[PDB]
Amino acid sequence: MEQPGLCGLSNLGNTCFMNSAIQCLSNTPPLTEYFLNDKYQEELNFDNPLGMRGEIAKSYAELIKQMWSGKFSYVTPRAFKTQVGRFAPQQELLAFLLDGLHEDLNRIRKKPYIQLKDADGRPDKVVAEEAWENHLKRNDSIIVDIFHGLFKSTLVCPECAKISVTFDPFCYLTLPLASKVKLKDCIELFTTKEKLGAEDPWYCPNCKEHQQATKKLDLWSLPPVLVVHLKRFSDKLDTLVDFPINDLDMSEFLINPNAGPCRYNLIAVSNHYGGMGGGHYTAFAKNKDDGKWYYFDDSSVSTASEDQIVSKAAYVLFYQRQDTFSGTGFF
Ligand SMILES: O=C1c2c(O)ccc(O)c2C(=O)c2c(NCCNCCO)ccc(NCCNCCO)c21
Ligand SMILES: [Zn+2]
Repeated sequence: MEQPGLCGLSNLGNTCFMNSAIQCLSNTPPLTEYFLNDKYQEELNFDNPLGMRGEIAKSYAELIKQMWSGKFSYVTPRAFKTQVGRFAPQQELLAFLLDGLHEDLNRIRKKPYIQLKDADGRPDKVVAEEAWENHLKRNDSIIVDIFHGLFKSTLVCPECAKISVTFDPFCYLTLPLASKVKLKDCIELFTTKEKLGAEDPWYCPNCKEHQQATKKLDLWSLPPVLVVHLKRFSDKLDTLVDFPINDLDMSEFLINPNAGPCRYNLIAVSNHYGGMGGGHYTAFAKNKDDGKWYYFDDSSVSTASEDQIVSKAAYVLFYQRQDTFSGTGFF
C-alpha cells in the first residue's frame, strides 16, 4: 500500500508473537517517532555489557523506517529477528524486546552498584523516589521514558511481624484474571493482598527462613505507554476480559497521592488464537496519522472497527496516557 504504517510482516516460520509485538511497538507513536526522526543515532550504546552494541536498535530502526515509508505493503523482519535471537537465544518476547532496545540505547555508560535499603520507617514517598532515582542511575533511555513505571511490594512475615516494603520498576503489568470480567477487576485482583504458597514463599532476612508471608502489590507510578499483559498462560484461560478503548482512568489504583491524572486510550492489542499447542498471534492497531483501527495478520493489513477490538482473543493491551498525546492539550 501507499500509507505509512499500513505494512504487514511476513511469517518467517512460527516466530511466535513477534510480528504482533512488532506491530504493537510500531503503533506506539512516541517510539516510532523517536526512530523516524533519527534521535536514536545519538544514543546508541556501543559497549554496554548488557546490550548488542546497538545492533538491535539499529535493526529495529531500519525495520520501522521501512514500515513507515509507504513503499511496501509488507516487509520481512528477518534481520531484526536475527539480532533479537543473538540477544536472547530463545514465551514473552516483549520483555526481551523492550530490554534489548533499552540497553542498546541506555544513556548510562557504566551502571553503578546500588546497595538496597529497606523502607525502614520512612514514608512511601521517600522510598519510592529513592527507588526511582536509583533505577535512573542504572537505566536511562527512551524505553524508560515511554514504558517504565514503579510498583510497590509489601511482604509481611507472620513469624516475626516483619514488614518489607520495596519499590521496583516495571515495563509492563501482568494482570491475573478473575466468566466475563472487566479489566478493572483484573487490576483490582492484581492489587489484593495474597498468601504466598508453600511452593513460593518469602525468605525473611530477619528469620533466615522461608514461609507463608503475605504479599500485596500496589501501583506507584504509571508510564506514558502502559503495556497490560493478561495472564492467560500458567491450559489456556479464554475468559472474555472487557477493557475500554478510551478513557481508562487508573487514578483509583495509584497510591501515589501526588500523582497526575493517568487517563489512557487504547492504541494496540495483541491477539492470540488457539491454545499453546496450536496458536497464532495478530494485532489491532490505531494508525497515528488517520486515527482509524486496523487488523494486522502477518503480511495482511485490513481495516477494523472498534466493534471487533474487545474479544476473548485479546492478550496484550497497549494504552497511551492522554497527557502524552502528541499535538493534543488537556486543560
Ligand atoms: O490463524 C488462526 C486463526 C485466525 O487467523 C483467525 C481466527 C481464528 O479463530 C484462528 C484460530 O482459531 C487458529 C487456531 N485455532 C486452534 C485450532 N487448533 C488447536 C488444536 O491444536 C490454530 C492455528 C491458527 N493459525 C493458523 C494460521 N497460521 C499459519 C502460520 O503459523 C489459527
Ligand atoms: Zn520473619
